[PDB]
Amino acid sequence: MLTAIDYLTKKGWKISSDPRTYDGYPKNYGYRNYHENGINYDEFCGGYHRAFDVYSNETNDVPAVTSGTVIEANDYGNFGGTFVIRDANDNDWIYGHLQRGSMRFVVGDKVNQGDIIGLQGNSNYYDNPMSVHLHLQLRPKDAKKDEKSQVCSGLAMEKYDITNLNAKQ
Ligand SMILES: [Zn+2]
Repeated sequence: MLTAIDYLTKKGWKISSDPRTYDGYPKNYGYRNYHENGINYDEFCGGYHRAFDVYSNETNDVPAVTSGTVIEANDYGNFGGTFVIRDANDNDWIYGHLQRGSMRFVVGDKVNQGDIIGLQGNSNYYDNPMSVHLHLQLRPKDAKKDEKSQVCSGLAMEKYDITNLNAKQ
């Protein structure tokens, strides 16, 4: 089985936040409660971070980890510069904190796995201090449309096979 994480670490990306390391795992998935220096980073999600933060020193091109359709390409989304791909399973890959104005696609575009979709960055809603990284989250198909479920819902990416989600578009 190949995960989006396996895909990224083979290309030299490294993991800054890994829900398999949070206390209680596999229980209480994504419970992170990351706060420092007066910023509570998981405040909006009641401390939950159902997602992987990864980063690269080598380059800043962010590759699409699966193929699919662009459904959100927002410079000022909830994760700063927010880019979302819906894959063949109709789950939504959230790419967050991209350099605003770096997105290479618009809503409706088709994307092949590995296509460069934007640049790694540190943009966020309130424009607070943040380290340059990619936030990658797999929002499920059955995510409620209410805002907290569009931002905080998340599948366990480490259990999600992408071996067959790379079809040519
Ligand atoms: Zn994150």
